[PDB]
Amino acid sequence: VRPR
Amino acid sequence: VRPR
Amino acid sequence: PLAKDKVALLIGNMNYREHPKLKAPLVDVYELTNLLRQLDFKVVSLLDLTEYEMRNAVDEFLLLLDKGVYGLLYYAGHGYENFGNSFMVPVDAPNPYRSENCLCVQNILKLMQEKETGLNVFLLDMCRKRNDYDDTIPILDALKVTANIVFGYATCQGAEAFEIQHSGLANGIFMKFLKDRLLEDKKITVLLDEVAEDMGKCHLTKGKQALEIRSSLSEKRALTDPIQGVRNLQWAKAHELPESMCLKFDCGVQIQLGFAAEFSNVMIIYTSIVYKPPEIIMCDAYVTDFPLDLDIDPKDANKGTPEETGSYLVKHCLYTRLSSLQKLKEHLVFTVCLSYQYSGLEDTVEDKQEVNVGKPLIAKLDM
Amino acid sequence: QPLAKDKVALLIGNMNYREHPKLKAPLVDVYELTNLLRQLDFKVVSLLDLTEYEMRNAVDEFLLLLDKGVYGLLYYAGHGYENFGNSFMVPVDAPNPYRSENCLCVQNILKLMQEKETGLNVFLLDMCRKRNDYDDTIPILDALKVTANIVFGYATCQGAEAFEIQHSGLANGIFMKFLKDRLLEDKKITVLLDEVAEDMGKCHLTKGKQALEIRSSLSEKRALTDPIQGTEYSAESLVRNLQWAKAHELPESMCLKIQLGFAAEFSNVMIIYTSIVPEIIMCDAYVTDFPLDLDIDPKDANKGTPEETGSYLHCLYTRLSSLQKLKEHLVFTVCLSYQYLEDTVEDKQEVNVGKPLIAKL
Ligand SMILES: CO[C@@H](C)c1c(NC(=O)Nc2cnc(-n3nccn3)c(C(F)(F)F)c2)cnc2sc(C)nc12
Ligand SMILES: CO[C@@H](C)c1c(NC(=O)Nc2cnc(-n3nccn3)c(C(F)(F)F)c2)cnc2sc(C)nc12
Repeated sequence: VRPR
Repeated sequence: VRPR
Repeated sequence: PLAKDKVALLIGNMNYREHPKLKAPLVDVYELTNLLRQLDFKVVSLLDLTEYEMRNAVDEFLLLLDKGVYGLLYYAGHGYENFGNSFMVPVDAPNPYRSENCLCVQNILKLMQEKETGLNVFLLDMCRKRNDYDDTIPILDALKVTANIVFGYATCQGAEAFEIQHSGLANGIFMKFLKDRLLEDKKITVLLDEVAEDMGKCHLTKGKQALEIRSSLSEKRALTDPIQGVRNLQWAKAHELPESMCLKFDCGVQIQLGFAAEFSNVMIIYTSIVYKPPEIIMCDAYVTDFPLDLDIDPKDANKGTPEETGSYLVKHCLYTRLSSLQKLKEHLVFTVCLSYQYSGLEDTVEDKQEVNVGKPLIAKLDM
Repeated sequence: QPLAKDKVALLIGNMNYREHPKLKAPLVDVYELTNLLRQLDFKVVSLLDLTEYEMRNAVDEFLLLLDKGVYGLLYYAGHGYENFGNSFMVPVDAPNPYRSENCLCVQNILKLMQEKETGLNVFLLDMCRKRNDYDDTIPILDALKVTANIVFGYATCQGAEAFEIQHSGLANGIFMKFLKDRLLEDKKITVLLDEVAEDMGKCHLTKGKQALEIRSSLSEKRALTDPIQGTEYSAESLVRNLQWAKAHELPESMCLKIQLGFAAEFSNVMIIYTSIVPEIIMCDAYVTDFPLDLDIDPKDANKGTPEETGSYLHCLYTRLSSLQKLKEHLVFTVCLSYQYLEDTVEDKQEVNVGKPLIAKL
């Protein structure tokens, strides 16, 4: 899960 | 029309 | 899906002191109350609340909300939108006014989420134009990701919401459409989507009023969803009406006093002469001296039909509409007058009597 | 039944941020959506890694393609923020810290879209909606006109983060992961986006951290599937779409005295490939002398397969990205190192391919  |  | 409970708070403001007055929120709140009751919702419906009264009702509504509860808030009346925040203007707002005089919809949403609700709905039937006087910038916390908030706006941001120019018992634009859709067994988001399409065929408000829907709702929830398996006790206390009584008079006149619940803070009283002695050739069933805190104009009291008082009620009785029950400090005491005349006597005779009905409907929440 | 004058869309996928964390999924999201909108008879232009000047220029040219009745969709994949109900898109050249002045305001774009009498205004913002502390400014945008045709599909809620998947090479971001399964349906765009929100609420990885948010004011039953009103061969359907047609011009397959191929990945991302078309023992085909504007590295050039250059989907492949930065004609050398004999000779032929794809604009 990588935040933008 | 009456606005509110 | 199912709901733990289905509760709704409805506010309609019209009696503005330093701002233009409205007529339609009466009909709008009245109609939406009946439709929500058909949908198993427990409704509290209030008219013309001042800032203190709006804050107390909002706060107690949030306390009733809980894990899985379907919470619905409806507001018809004056409002504004500044920097994405919606504000509900109460009848006692000054001109000019700021965010401290109003109620923040965004702030209420935060509290609704804290009670871990299943569905949250805000049908705000108000204008969303800028209030330039309010120069404050609001620093508020970021809402939690709950995926269960549905926002039914009557108009878009920077636009007004309309009702028909002071012409009788007609609804506002939003309600004229929403009422013929509300009972549908479709997702609350899809039901509001249909309401936008119907509204977009009205000619009166084309290019001036379009329905705005803002949703996060993932689950297929609807106002028709059933209830599975303290809240009911507190809600029943605010919906008690005084029982029918009989006023037997000295000259032998028997009067009947009936009571009806129009709104949670509006009660109708209706006087009927059930016994008239044969020597009383003329007699009138008056109802005088009401608490000053209620504010009852005698020009509006004792009408032949409920309609000429502002009522929506269903023989030979006089109607009196007692609004602002929430403004009661003491118990509801009033005089039932008798102006009678005899078959023979020349002058008319006066006969008073005092009636105590206590704290009816919302007046039981003594604040 | 309801009809579109034309259906145009713009897609911007920023990943290579100069002073901010780097994303990798906006490449596939923009590639996958471009294909789906093209299936829906949409005229599209996808652009990866754009700076403030480039993003503003691509937005300014998207407004020229719009006119009364046109369907205008804008997709954005990358860093963003929401300050006082206004959404901003962060370009790759934006500094740290940054303000409104450095980012494009989504709301202003919609205002300019309204002036062109659009029939449908869609904005799918696949970005984080978290607040910016440095951004103190608060402009009062003069209230949008009531057109009743605006649909906003934000990948996440206000003050929340929009996520991408790390696990795979062609891994999609949460929004596009669901949107791809529902985009081709013949429902009203609000109904289509509602189905996406339900699928999203069925992923355990997104629970409590990412919910879809839909703001809408659409009164008519309009859909992306909606047919185009006129023929694409009129002295209106050609004049209006003249500029879009020019930004799709791939160079002609060059013949070498070796074969040069030209493929389009994105409107600003090209991919070239050299091909081996008895007395020669061995020969090598290489590509060099690329303009210093495109900023390519030899380690990433002349790779064996397309996946070795960072692209989607026997030759020597070169990913010619950031074609928007190209200042006047793409000229490059095709080196040829051959062996007859112990001698080995090197030949250099300068190949000019012109201004391809977005560079034509
Ligand atoms: C638990 O209370 C129940 C009855 C209830 C409420 N409480 C409610 O209206 N409380 C309230 C309290 N005080 C005052 N007050 N009177 C003078 C000054 N302040 C008022 C006022 F608005 F004005 F009438 C309201 C609200 N919403 C709901 S939906 C539901 C199923 N039940 C309710
Ligand atoms: C009218 O052009 C057509 C092609 C178009 C556009 N124009 C467009 O992206 N133009 C653009 C122009 N210049 C630059 N530029 N490069 C260096 C400096 N400025 C760029 C840039 F963003 F950066 F790639 C883009 C936009 N949206 C649409 S939806 C459609 C059917 N057609 C279009």
